Amino acid sequence: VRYSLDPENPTKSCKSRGSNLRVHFKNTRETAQAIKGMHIRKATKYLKDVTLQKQCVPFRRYNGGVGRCAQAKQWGWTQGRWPKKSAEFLLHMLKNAESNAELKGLDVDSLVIEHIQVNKAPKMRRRTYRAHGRINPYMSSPCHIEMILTEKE
Amino acid sequence: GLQIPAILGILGGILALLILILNPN
Amino acid sequence: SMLRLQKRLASSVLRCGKKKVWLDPNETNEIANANSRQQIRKLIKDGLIIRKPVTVHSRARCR
Amino acid sequence: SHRKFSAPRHGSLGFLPRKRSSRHRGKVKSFPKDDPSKPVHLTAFLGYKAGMTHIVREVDRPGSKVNKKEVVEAVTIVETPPMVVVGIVGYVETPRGLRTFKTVFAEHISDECKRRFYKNWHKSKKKAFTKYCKKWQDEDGKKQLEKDFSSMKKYCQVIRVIAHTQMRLLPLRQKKAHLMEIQVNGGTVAEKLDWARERLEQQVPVNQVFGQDEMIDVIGVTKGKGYKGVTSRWHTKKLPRKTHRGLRKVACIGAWHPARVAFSVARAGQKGYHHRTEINKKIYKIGQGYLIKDGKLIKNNASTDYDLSDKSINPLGGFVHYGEVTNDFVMLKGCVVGTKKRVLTLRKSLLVQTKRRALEKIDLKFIDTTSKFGHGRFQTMEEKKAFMGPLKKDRI
RNA sequence: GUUGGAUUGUUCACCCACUAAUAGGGAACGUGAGCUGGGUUUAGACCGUCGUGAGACAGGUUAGUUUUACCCUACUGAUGA
RNA sequence: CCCAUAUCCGCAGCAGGUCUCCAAGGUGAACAGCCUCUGGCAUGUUGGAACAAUGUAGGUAAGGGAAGUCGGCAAGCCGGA
RNA sequence: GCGGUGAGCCUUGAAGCCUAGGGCGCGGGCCCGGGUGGAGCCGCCGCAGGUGCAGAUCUUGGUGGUAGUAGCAAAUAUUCAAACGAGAACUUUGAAGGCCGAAGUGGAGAAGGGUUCCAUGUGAACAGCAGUUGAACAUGGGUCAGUCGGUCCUGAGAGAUGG
RNA sequence: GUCAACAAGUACCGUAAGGGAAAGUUGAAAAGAACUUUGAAGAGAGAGUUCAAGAGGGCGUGAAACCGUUAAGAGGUAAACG
Ligand SMILES: O=C(c1ccc(-n2nnc3cccnc32)cc1)N(c1ncccc1Cl)[C@@H]1CCCNC1
Ligand SMILES: [Mg+2]
Ligand SMILES: [Mg+2]
Ligand SMILES: [Mg+2]
Ligand SMILES: [Mg+2]
Ligand SMILES: [Mg+2]
Ligand SMILES: [Mg+2]
Ligand SMILES: [Mg+2]
Ligand SMILES: [Mg+2]
Ligand SMILES: [Mg+2]
Ligand SMILES: [Mg+2]
Ligand SMILES: [Mg+2]
Ligand SMILES: [Mg+2]
Ligand SMILES: [Mg+2]
Ligand SMILES: [Mg+2]
Ligand SMILES: [Mg+2]
Ligand SMILES: [Mg+2]
Ligand SMILES: [Mg+2]
Ligand SMILES: [Mg+2]
Ligand SMILES: [Mg+2]
Ligand SMILES: [Mg+2]
Ligand SMILES: [Mg+2]
Ligand SMILES: [Mg+2]
Ligand SMILES: [Mg+2]
Ligand SMILES: [Mg+2]
Ligand SMILES: [Mg+2]
Ligand SMILES: [Mg+2]
Ligand SMILES: [Mg+2]
Ligand SMILES: [Mg+2]
Ligand SMILES: [Mg+2]
Ligand SMILES: [Mg+2]
Ligand SMILES: [Mg+2]
Ligand SMILES: [Mg+2]
Repeated sequence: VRYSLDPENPTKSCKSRGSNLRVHFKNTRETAQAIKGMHIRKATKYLKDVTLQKQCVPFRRYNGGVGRCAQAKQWGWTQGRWPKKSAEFLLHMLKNAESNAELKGLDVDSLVIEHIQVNKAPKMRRRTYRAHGRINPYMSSPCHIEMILTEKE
Repeated sequence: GLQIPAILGILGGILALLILILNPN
Repeated sequence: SMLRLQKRLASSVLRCGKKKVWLDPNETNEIANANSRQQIRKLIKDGLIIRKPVTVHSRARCR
Repeated sequence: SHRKFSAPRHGSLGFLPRKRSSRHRGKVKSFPKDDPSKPVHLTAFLGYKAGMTHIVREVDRPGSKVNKKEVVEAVTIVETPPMVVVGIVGYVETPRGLRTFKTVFAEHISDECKRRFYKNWHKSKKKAFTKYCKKWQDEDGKKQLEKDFSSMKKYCQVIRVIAHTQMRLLPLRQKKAHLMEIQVNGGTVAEKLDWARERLEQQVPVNQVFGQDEMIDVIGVTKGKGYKGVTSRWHTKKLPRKTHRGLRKVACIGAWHPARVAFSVARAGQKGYHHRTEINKKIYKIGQGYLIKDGKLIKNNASTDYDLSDKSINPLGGFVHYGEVTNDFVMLKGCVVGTKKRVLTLRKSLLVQTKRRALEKIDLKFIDTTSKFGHGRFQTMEEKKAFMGPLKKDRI
């Protein structure tokens, strides 16, 4: 459509979006920071080990109250988690982007995740019931996601 | 969400009442 | 698929509770296309739906 | 305003911080003062806590209530296999302390000591000290070694040998040995250096360090208790039964001013697994290991000249959570820090022992060997069988 | 280092007993998101005195809801840089 | 058709509130408490892994036996016949 | 905003908005370049005001930090296999293990609700995890009386007419 | 500006008397995206319409607070400022 960071040559690259995905924003953001720059095969293998809890996701900015993991010293950091829903929606989008590379004739064994970002999407509203007859918001924080897979070897 | 004016009035009374019981002049 | 209707009708045509209705687990889709009470009675005569007996509460020790 | 009733302060500020120990072996922080008029001798040794039993002996305290009577003392068995000396390190006196000058290792370091240098023995290629050992069989590297001894002879004031235990004589899961620097007192530096070169690659038994009935210091890491609140960690008074939001607490943690919590107030946190050095533990027996002598092994290292039974120091069923002690052991009076299987550092004392209790010649009379895995009744196996009689499961 | 007690809400006081000694104070009359709520202590009630009265009493008596930390710091531990 | 730990009122699938009919076997004085049969349900708006502090609810405790506290508060003792 | 005036400006790009671009003014502010935009706008001379905002526990709307934190702990309890399905801790069927224990967590009503009843279908929202499930959403269907009630009667009481 | 430019005395609230909102704009024209492809779908990638989708069915313009990303610079006396 209209992305941030159009690729350096729009012939050796493909792309995919996803809008109003109901993941958390903060958990999807730290997952995408892990995936940025990885080769496409390494990223898929990594993102399925988050769902099996063999390799963690280092939470760096959004980390208040996040516990400390033994797998996180691999990333040079202390605290980490294993976001399952954030990893699964980043596998649907990545499989989508891989098939966008086969529609336009690229070798998908050389793709590298160049650009990735998540944005905050419009919030969804529910309600919660509190002590002395009060209603509070119980909002949700969905996300937009976009990525560019430029191939290089 | 709807905010009820009365819930505040009731709470205020409790706070005022609590101050009187807890405070000796 | 889901046999919630069939369990209810098989207790009504048979006058037990739902805890005494045995649906055959192996014949689980011949029961599933039985949406009426004539078709439930036919499966009872066939033997796919049996009523279970009561569990024993003997009075032997208090006798 | 003042406290109306004064009470002594809970806990000691001289053991702060109450953190987990950064080490696990137990560090000598102060060896005995070296005077060269003495002979040349080692100052420390490294044994493992096996378990406790109790003894009977007759007391010679002239003028006491227990004089010429039988008391029961609680002892601690520390199992001490011979340490293997594999290195020498020399220190020089500096205006900033005592830096290490030069380190020389032996030619053949065993795999249980080479296992110490790795975090994962199973994935390594076992390459430690392999380019180093070739200069003991060289000429251009050989001449480097005696220049590194003679410079260490003419500069160093402190010599320390690098020794290790041998874990394959122990019943434990661990195979990785424990290294230690044990310093050498007595004699001149040249005199204590060529002593240590003779000892290099060889074994040092524990009775060549410690004697019968001398008082030694025991260094180690205490038994870890985890995260404990202030009633267990600092032994504060519990608050009464009718306290809202809990009672196992310290009620006031400071006044208004200074507007800060001081370091002296009891707080919750880690209890146990602290490094501690306790002194004046008297040796009661240096026990001999199981040796195979005339084809069958002599196993009577808990016998006395009053008991004459053919029993080992092992209770029936073995030491609980430890195993059995087939090696040389030390019998200390009282309790020592750490769990069972804890490595204890035991060094000679820093003081001059002049008290009458410190110079008491002891003479053991009975060593208990009842099973510690319950209320044991029988000192040996041959006693229990001779009392109980033939059971059902024997006569099959 | 300077305690255990009887009476009292007590601070104080006084007494019993022990002890080497049973010194004096401070810290928002240290310390209530530490407690307790005994003294004071709103609304109930009784007595005395006062007031024509409603009521009052720096007089006695009895009953009377004690809220929140998940933030920053300090502190205690724990990774880490 | 619901008639209520989800169809009603309480801002809600809210431990509150809201009038009745029928009523098995054992124990026992008993429509008491406990266990079961008919009938009903899936633990009350989430699971998993651990077994630290502090809690909340429940227990036990040598030797003393109210010395605790404003106060025997709380618990314990007592118990049927 | 109005009366006048600039043979004013403008789809060959007005307003508005943005700007590490150029400058001017002591300042209020203004002019120009560039980008975006897509139809109107401005200068002088007078005229007229609902005429300039950081504050008011200001009003309305939006949004943060807190924070992926508090939390999702009242009433003992689940487990194995299969089926359907893209997908099963939660659906259904079976098997076990249990609880309500007849003053029931059972079976029917009165008030009150108003279609929630019952089928089939969906799988977005909602059911504070999840759902192949639902009291949700869609599409259809369903309440039959001389004897069961209302209806009739009077009760406490309410209430016209004559006055 | 009337509370109401719109399915407004409407939805909703209260036993009742009464109280009482929010909400305008695709484009000239629906030409409202055929078809292919990944996915269970939502959603994407191409392709196409149009002067324009940087106009894609709460769609003119699209500010700030706030957020993501890239780029550059820096970082132990909280930032900020003369
Ligand atoms: O629940 C409360 C309660 C406690 C505090 C607040 N407060 N206080 N300050 C406040 C400021 C803002 C909001 N709420 C506030 C409100 C209520 N109780 C209560 N406690 C003490 C006095 C009065 C009451 Cl009513 C009940 C009484 C019944 C037994 N359980 C406790
Ligand atoms: Mg926490
Ligand atoms: Mg004093
Ligand atoms: Mg309390
Ligand atoms: Mg034992
Ligand atoms: Mg305070
Ligand atoms: Mg308080
Ligand atoms: Mg009182
Ligand atoms: Mg009063
Ligand atoms: Mg009188
Ligand atoms: Mg009078
Ligand atoms: Mg419920
Ligand atoms: Mg439970
Ligand atoms: Mg459950
Ligand atoms: Mg006791
Ligand atoms: Mg007393
Ligand atoms: Mg007292
Ligand atoms: Mg009581
Ligand atoms: Mg005007
Ligand atoms: Mg303003
Ligand atoms: Mg949490
Ligand atoms: Mg029960
Ligand atoms: Mg029913
Ligand atoms: Mg019922
Ligand atoms: Mg949900
Ligand atoms: Mg239904
Ligand atoms: Mg345009
Ligand atoms: Mg446009
Ligand atoms: Mg327009
Ligand atoms: Mg608009
Ligand atoms: Mg227009
Ligand atoms: Mg727009
Ligand atoms: Mg940078």
